[PDB]
Amino acid sequence: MGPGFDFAQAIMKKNTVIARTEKGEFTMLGVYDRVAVIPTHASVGEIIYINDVETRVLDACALRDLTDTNLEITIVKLDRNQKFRDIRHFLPRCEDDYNDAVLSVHTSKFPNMYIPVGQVTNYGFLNLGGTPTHRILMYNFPTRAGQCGGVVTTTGKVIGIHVGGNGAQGFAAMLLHSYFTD
Ligand SMILES: O=S(=O)(NC1CCCC1)C1CCOCC1
Repeated sequence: MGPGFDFAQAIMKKNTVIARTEKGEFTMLGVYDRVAVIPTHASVGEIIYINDVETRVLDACALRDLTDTNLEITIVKLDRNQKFRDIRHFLPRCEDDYNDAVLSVHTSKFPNMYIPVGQVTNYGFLNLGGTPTHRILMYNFPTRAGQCGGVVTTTGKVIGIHVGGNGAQGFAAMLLHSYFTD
């Protein structure tokens, strides 16, 4: 409907796949080459389904900060025959607050879904499902089951992936450029 939705659509149409693990279907963001991200609670194994194709996992790393605290981001390298468009230049360098963000989801349950969530707070610490978690962004939208892995964007930036909610607020794990240096 507007330039926020335009940026979000451009990321969904070229940089997302549907990932299936034993713990469900997730929106998965492809970042560059065969490297993608997914919430750590997806419990990625040796094999994953990518758009319903059996795919070997070449590497999977559940990220933690240098306090050895959960970040809820798993970086996956896929044995896929095609590279992602490189979107690393759209990743923020620093922890920050944002205005006017969109949460975008693409699954069998929620195809072509876009939610204007508004203001995003650098929330920081969250007890996420019992797990102490750092680098959490918060938005005041009643997000539901099925939105985990959803991409959070502003006009110009890919800033996080949806990882949970409390019924009134939704929470995303930050994406930072430093996670994807090579
Ligand atoms: O400076 S950024 O936040 N991150 C870049 C990562 C590689 C070089 C800088 C950039 C994000 C997109 O909007 C314009 C600013």
